[PDB]
Amino acid sequence: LIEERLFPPPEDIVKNANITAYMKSKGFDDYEAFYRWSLANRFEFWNDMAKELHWFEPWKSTFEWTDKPFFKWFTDGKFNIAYNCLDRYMGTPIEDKVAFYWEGDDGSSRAYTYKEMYVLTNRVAKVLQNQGVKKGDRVAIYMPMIPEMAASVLACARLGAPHMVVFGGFAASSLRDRMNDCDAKVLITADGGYRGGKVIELKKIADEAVAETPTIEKVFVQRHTGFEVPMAEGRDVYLDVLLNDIPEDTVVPCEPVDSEDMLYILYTSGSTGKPKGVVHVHGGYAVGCYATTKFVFDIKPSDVFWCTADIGWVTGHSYTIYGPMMNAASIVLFEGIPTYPAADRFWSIVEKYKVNIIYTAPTAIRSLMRFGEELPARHDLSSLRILGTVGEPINPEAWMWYRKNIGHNELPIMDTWWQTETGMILISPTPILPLKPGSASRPLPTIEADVVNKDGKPVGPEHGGFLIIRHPWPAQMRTIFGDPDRYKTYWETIPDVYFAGDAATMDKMGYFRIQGRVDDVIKVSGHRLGSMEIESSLVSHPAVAEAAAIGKPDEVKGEHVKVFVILRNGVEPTESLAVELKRHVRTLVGPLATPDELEFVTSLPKTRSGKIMRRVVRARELGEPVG
Amino acid sequence: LIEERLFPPPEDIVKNANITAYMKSKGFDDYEAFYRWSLANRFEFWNDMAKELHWFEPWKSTFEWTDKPFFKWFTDGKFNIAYNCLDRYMGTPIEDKVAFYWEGDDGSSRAYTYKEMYVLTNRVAKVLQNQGVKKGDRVAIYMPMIPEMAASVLACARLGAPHMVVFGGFAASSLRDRMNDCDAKVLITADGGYRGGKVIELKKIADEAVAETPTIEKVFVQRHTGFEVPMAEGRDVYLDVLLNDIPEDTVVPCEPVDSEDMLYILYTSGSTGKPKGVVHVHGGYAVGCYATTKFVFDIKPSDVFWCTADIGWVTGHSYTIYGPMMNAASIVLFEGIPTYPAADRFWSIVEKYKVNIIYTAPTAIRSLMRFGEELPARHDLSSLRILGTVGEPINPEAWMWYRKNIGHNELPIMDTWWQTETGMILISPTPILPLKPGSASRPLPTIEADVVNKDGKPVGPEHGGFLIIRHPWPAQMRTIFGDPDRYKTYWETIPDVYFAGDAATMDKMGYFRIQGRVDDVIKVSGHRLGSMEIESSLVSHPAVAEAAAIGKPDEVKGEHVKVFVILRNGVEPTESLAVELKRHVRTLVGPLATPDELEFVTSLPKTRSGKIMRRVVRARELGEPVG
Amino acid sequence: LIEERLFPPPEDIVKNANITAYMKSKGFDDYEAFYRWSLANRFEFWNDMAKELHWFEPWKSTFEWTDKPFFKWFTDGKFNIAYNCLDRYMGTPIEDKVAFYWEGDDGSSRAYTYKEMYVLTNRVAKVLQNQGVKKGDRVAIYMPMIPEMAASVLACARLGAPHMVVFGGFAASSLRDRMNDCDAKVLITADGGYRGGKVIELKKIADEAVAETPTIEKVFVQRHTGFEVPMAEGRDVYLDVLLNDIPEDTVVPCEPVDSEDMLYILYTSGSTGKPKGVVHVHGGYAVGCYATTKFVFDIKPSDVFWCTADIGWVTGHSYTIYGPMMNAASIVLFEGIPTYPAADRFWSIVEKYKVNIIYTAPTAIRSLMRFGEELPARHDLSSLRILGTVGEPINPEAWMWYRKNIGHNELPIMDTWWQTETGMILISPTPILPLKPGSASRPLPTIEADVVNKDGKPVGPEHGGFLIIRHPWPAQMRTIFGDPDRYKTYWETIPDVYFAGDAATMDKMGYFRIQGRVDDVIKVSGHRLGSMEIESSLVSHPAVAEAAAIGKPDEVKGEHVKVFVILRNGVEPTESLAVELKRHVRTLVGPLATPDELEFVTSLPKTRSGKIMRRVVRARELGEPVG
Ligand SMILES: CC(=O)OP(=O)(O)OC[C@H]1O[C@@H](n2cnc3c(N)ncnc32)[C@H](O)[C@@H]1O
Ligand SMILES: CC(=O)OP(=O)(O)OC[C@H]1O[C@@H](n2cnc3c(N)ncnc32)[C@H](O)[C@@H]1O
Ligand SMILES: CC(=O)OP(=O)(O)OC[C@H]1O[C@@H](n2cnc3c(N)ncnc32)[C@H](O)[C@@H]1O
Ligand SMILES: [Mg+2]
Ligand SMILES: [Mg+2]
Ligand SMILES: [Mg+2]
Repeated sequence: LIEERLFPPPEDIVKNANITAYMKSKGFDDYEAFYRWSLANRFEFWNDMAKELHWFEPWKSTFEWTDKPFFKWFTDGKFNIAYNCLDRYMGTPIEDKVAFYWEGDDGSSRAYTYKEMYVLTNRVAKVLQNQGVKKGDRVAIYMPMIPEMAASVLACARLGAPHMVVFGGFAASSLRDRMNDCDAKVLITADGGYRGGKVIELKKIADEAVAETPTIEKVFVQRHTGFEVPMAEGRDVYLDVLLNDIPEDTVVPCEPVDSEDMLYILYTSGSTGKPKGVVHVHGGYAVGCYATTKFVFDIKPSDVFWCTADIGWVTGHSYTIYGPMMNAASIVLFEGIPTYPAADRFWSIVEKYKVNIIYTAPTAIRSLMRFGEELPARHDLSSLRILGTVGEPINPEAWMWYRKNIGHNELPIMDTWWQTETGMILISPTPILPLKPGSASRPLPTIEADVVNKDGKPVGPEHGGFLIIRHPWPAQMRTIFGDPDRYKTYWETIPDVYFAGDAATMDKMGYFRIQGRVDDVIKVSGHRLGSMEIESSLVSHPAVAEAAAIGKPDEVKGEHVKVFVILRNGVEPTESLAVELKRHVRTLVGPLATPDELEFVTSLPKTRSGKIMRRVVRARELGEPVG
Repeated sequence: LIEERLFPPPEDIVKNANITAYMKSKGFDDYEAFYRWSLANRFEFWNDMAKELHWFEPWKSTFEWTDKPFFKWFTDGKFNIAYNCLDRYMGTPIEDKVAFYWEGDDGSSRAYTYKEMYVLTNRVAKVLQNQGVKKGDRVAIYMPMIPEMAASVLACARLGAPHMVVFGGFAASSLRDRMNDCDAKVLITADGGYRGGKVIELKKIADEAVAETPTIEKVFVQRHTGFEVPMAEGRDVYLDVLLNDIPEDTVVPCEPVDSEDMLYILYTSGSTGKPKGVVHVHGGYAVGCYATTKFVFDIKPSDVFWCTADIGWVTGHSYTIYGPMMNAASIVLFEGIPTYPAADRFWSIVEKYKVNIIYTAPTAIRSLMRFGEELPARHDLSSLRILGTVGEPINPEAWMWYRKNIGHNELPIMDTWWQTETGMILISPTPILPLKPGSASRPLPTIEADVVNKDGKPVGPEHGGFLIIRHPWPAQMRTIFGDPDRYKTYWETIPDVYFAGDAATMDKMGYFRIQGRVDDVIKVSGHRLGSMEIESSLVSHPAVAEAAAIGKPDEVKGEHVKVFVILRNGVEPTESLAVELKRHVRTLVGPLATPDELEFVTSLPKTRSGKIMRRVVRARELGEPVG
Repeated sequence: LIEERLFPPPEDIVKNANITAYMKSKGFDDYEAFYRWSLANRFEFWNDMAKELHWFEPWKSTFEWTDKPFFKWFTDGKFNIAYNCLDRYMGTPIEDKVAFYWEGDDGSSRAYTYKEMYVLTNRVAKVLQNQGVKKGDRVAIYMPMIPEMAASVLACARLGAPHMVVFGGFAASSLRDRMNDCDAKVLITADGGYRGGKVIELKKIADEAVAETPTIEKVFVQRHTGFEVPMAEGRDVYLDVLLNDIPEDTVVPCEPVDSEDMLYILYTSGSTGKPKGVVHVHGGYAVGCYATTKFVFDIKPSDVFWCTADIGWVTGHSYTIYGPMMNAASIVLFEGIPTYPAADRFWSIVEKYKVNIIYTAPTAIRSLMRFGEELPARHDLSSLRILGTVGEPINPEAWMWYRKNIGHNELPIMDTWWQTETGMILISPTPILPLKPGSASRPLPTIEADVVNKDGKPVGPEHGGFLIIRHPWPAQMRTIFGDPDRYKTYWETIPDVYFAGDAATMDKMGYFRIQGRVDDVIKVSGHRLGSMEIESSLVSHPAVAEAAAIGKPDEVKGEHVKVFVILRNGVEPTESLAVELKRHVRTLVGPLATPDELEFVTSLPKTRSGKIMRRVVRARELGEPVG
């Protein structure tokens, strides 16, 4: 019933939207006709978008294959994404506009204008530059959500040194593996972070990792908690001590890099035992994050924007830092969690900063639904004009709860589908589309999405199949670091199209619904995990011979992990062992990837080539639906 | 599941039914074949029915168009419906049969034979006649459900003076508007009525209305409560004081009117800000109410019949007064409500009068379901042989509750579909049809119902569409008073067919299901309201600039009204204001039309011609289903 | 959702299964292809199976019609089923293997090897032989589930004297009617049995029955309770007193009977007022019970097998005694009920005997589900490797409960469809088939099952129809005792096929689902009852003129019986009368057939030939689904 209902947009949004203005300028009033034009005229569209940014040197060609399926956008353009986030606003009124509204776990707070971020980034860039960081060097970042995280990312960008951010919830093995895969040369971290009134010991974990990372030449430490932490002479140095000798008027000019020079690497979990470094580049990634931010979230000059995702994930890269800053938004940056000091924290933040756009995750919404409708009703949320969700299916009851309690039964919900590999939102409503609960809606301009069978034939309306995209888009990953074969499988699993690894349906009006992954990827509480990487993290333990990890449905977390463990012969299979195996995973990989359930078995299903048939494991537990 | 089950009729009803006997006399045993004959031979059918009543002069032609789409039945026949309800039973045994079993709110009671109603109607007709009432004059009636209401209606009928009954739950503006639209010359009312042990102040409300009704020359007041009420010298006079000088043997002969002379006007809420006076005429209306009563409720000489509807609505006109009296039934007339003194009141009444047929509303059933299965089980209900429901969809759980607790899992439920405009039941079971929960079943004889799209093409089994009727029937309204353009839209929205304004489905066996109105009509607790009339009743208030009224689903009431109100700039939008706006509506229009929910907004959706797009308002709140 | 899920078999069962080995030996690895071969080569299949047993003389022809639709299998073969259950294991290691693990109601217990059962059966055969029992004589058996029941059955078999077992829950009229229909010559019974710590007075009931059974020449009484019971001189004699004079080395050789000589009669309830004696014969019945037991339950040398059914029903004949003993299994025999002394009794038994295969009824599972997941978790059930259910639909929630709590989310559930008339399982999983909850899966080898309309046309995937079998199978009944016309209706209701009297569906993969009986059969708590036999048991009472019995859905019992009773005129219809009528049924027929609900009516629906239209009775109560 409820999923098949259409909700028309509120008053005043359609006539005023950014998408409407761009549509008009090309002669359209209807999204469907404009969309069809966008397929036939994709270069014109992306040229128009690219022209709204600053280029050091113009491009020759919008798009081209290099060695299919590798490609490029804005060939020979010289660019720096950091110039479009900072420098180009200097000497204009935007310099005094707030860029980041920082909000600490404990309720402390501080606002940073574009000018202040410009100055702070310049000075951090100088510190990195004096240590020997230069274009092409990888800079690892393991930080809590504080202004110096944002400044470190943009400082790397202005130097042309690709950043490699590791989410602060990962433990030492996870951190070590990511820095060794990409050969990071320096690490930027903090003494610690706060989550729910407790200290997270980032520096201690960083030590455990850096001891087994031979390329790390220096560790820079933000003094955030102020606790006494160990500091190796020579290697480890406090940022504030170095910044003391860097004047307030210091300028490091942006490095004019090629549009195809690396911006960052972000490790994502996949179908192998090792995470894959997705590589994004300055030019096309900037243009895509810019355009999607502008049209989906309808950014205007007076908007305060808040995306609740951590910067350690793609959503925080694209839609907390780069896309919003390129639209000159005022951006909320929050260090803490939804439930501390109490479960109305998000609604305090919205009221305090008069947030206009909130982009959050269903995991947060399902969490807060448990605490009742009274909590958000205690705050003034009338500043909100657009809501958004990302990362997983939002079930209809949560969508209704969101729209009712946070949106006063009026506000649109932008349910955005995309992935780390895609760089930008690809399938999503805009403010002009009528909404269906649980649907990501129609593709964005130029995005040629479809649902096909294993051979590439359209399955037609209302049938399930594989979600594919038929033509590159500017923000797509350009390679997987050190592993181009892994990149090619994305375009060569189904001939000539990009394979998302998601099941989907398209209904009679063209609205897409994403069912979930067709491979070994498991989403727990919003976080992407790989079955085979979890298995590895258990097989490392002396007690364990083999392991199979599956996802099981969970009301709060979406999925939880269960692992079937074969122990070495003779090992007594106890509750104490289960606790110990969970600790092993929690202290090496991190809490986010700790199994909730473990079961000890004496055999597992295997193909003849020795691989674990995970589908059979899951089917034995849960059954397999026919088709 | 449950809605798709077929329940065969009980023991002994099929062989004994009135419909079976009429079928046999034309050579049929199967309803489906008889029905098809009834379509090809509709004039024969209606002639047969008309011949069972008394005519002063016979008709020339069964049916004819005058100026299509106006038409007539029994042309040039001279008739009086009151003669078939009263006079023709005098000098026969039916004169001493009970006609009305009156039951007061407080449990007092009195039985009136056909002879006693004959005498009482004659005497009230004389009072009206001495005041100057004559054929064609409109007589307003605002009364509680007491015997003098029935006698006033039939007295008007015998004089040929169309009656205009205003339901006693309406307040002064509603009463004033109805009397001014039709230029009523006298008003018949009461000092007050009782509902749930409380006095309803009818005379006080009548004063407020009559002060702004310039055509009212006289107000006749029944002394029902006996409370001291104001009485303007000259205008207002007590009925009992006038009847004191009217002897017991007084006779006013029936006026032999044309079959097409006005019988009554009944204001119904529609798609405009003003209610519409549906005009019914003596001859075809009598014949239709007669035949439907006979076949659907299977009236026999020993039956006590009870329809729980108020006479202020069409159901009380057709199926409390005229149809039952023309079948010579003994009829229950109840002043009160289902829950006073306790929620077993209806079942006390059934047991007390050994009711054989009960025709009630789903609103009553849903109300009583709340109080448990114990209440009806405390009474002997074994006198019942037929149950009936009208006015709204009965959901399957309520149908089961009805059939189980009131019908001992045996009795048929006649789920009758019709409307004020149709005069008589059109789609309904008879005792010979197997029943489906929530289905109005097959059309009655001669009724050519179908489900079509906007152009008039059949949609075929199992698909939703517009319910239409293809050929007039005798009891249909002949016009809308003072507004023939409004009448014509009924036949010219879809070419050449009558458009009900209801959505419906027809299943594989021909059984119809009515989903609900496709226009701006809202049913609250059984009562028909118009969105645009509710809006008017708010816009009259100084605080309010504009309003949009929508229906929302409600478990007890079926729908409830919510109104979106735009206030004049500067008006503080408070809870006190909401209470005050509800009072404004309650004290002018009446409780039945008071909004349950009010929300203050600053804008509403409009077409370019300035009209309120109510569908968009509702869709924003509830969503719109696709199709 | 849940019913459409496929659950693949666990680890190690497919490669080791008996069915896999037989398949391989004919050149197959896939069940579907093997199944098709089994249809084209049914005689080869059944010859292969028959060769695994001992024959005194070989057969000439696998199958032939005699007078279609009567037929025979293994024509002219000389055989004795008891030789394949006992004698042929003597002088081999199987002689010292446990045959029966007997477990008393009170927790007492005793194990009997194949040798001990051989000796005990021989000695009981001698007692029967000395009394004058010989080939063709009918021996009635009314016993509790004790070792002497098993020995009495096999002793009859070795003498060639057909047994007629009457379930110990039946009362005297039921017992008398079964013995008079087949002219039983002796009765074997007990002083009493125990159920839930209470004595069931079998001997007292046997007296009431034998007084009206003129052919009974002798009653043999097992001393089980040891209570003082009446003993008529001449007729009634204690078994233990006779066995005292029968030496331990006594041998009665098996009678080499024709493959088509009667093995037993088992009365089953049908569509007439009298139960029907289904006749099974030694040869084909042995071969079918042998093969189905081997392949469905995958019996191996180390298996302990437990079927919870009473031997008084077909499931206990085929799958407690004959099929298991012919596979040389160790078999659990339990006297008691699931809930005494507590509702973990079944799980105590599994743990105590390390049961490997459990074959039980949904009635037991639905019963135990009421007591929570804690009870089975208190016992070690890890010995189980196969679960099974029979006799009625198992709803998905019960299937899940079974698989989760008893099967640790791994074990296959063999949902077996068959009937008394079929002798053996016909539609069922084997260990190699992926399972669907609530589905009986695919037909077993050579069984040509299909779903057809009333004329015999296939209805095709996903449509409901009549379940039929197209070609005989070895264990099918050969006749109905004294009533060959009743047998012929099974093959002549739908031309040329066997009509099961069940509705069914076949899905896209060929998996069958059995909805239920299309006739007047009612299953209550696993027990097959006939509407018309229940009616008879009420009409016998002086108060009652007529009766109609229907089945109504019941959460615990599956169905319960409600009876509509017409009383003689003048009889006061009271609660005391209802109690008395239930007692009448309980004390003559038995508790298993006592109505839960009785309603007194004054008329019932009848055809013109005077028969009760039960479908109309049920439809009036519950509705009839359309189709
Ligand atoms: C941005 C992000 O989440 O990136 P990433 O961590 O790489 O995960 C990507 C996978 O997330 C799932 N997913 C993302 N957005 C979704 C949405 N709106 N509706 C349903 N499923 C959604 C799919 O399964 C994707 O393939
Ligand atoms: C007699 C009366 O109610 O007249 P009225 O007040 O004019 O209302 C008429 C409207 O009522 C609804 N309606 C009436 N009977 C119904 C029924 N049996 N099943 C479902 N809906 C039913 C439809 O929506 C009609 O068009
Ligand atoms: C063995 C036995 O029960 O014999 P019997 O007492 O003669 O009853 C036979 C009737 O039982 C029902 N039935 C048996 N097994 C079933 C199963 N697995 N699924 C669904 N219904 C099943 C059908 O209705 C049969 O026709
Ligand atoms: Mg290991
Ligand atoms: Mg106003
Ligand atoms: Mg009798």
